[PDB]
Amino acid sequence: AVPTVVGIPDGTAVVGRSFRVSIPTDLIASSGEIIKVSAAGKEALPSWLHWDPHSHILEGLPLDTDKGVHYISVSAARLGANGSHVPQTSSVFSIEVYPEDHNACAADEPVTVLTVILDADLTKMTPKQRIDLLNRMQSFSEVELHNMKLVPVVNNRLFDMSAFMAGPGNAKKVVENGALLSWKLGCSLNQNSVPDIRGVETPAREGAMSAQLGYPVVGWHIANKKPT
Repeated sequence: AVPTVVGIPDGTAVVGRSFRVSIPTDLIASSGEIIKVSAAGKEALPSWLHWDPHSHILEGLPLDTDKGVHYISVSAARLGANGSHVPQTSSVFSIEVYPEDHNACAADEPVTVLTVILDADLTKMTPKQRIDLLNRMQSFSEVELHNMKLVPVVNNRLFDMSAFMAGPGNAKKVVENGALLSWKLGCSLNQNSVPDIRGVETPAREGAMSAQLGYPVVGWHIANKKPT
């Protein structure tokens, strides 16, 4: 009757960036043991996380308000002939969510970012829905899921007056607060140095992009930002 304890390393996350980690369920559990993943001392996971029982994947997309350390408890329980879940083990680790940062361009060299304005509200979306949205943007951005940023609109600014390239989407009315899905194109680029973006601009205006993403597209723009 020698019980085994499993340690899980602490994780790190960044606001607006996808987060996904594999949980070693095989070590924590055995043939007939039920796995439970949630915030330590709670029945549910933090609002930004999602647990996939069959793939053993803890994933999510943190908002500015999820900044901080989150203690996640993974426990294994056995079913009693009575149907009652008997606590057997429990490993606990944390995930620190850093402020909108991004874990490159020469310091003084601004980043060329392509942004897509969407008529959506991240606070009204489950983490899974936030992940799926990013996933659906790959066909157009040609940038891996973990390399795209997705954050809410602030102070109702649905545009960047400093963009040197921009185009319209399919939406005529913006109903939700709005969301910004962006990604890096290069360093200190201009209209000529920028790659071919027709694959973004065309679908956006025609409605093919919104049809794939599942949300209306307000427009897109390309601008150079100051490093941080």
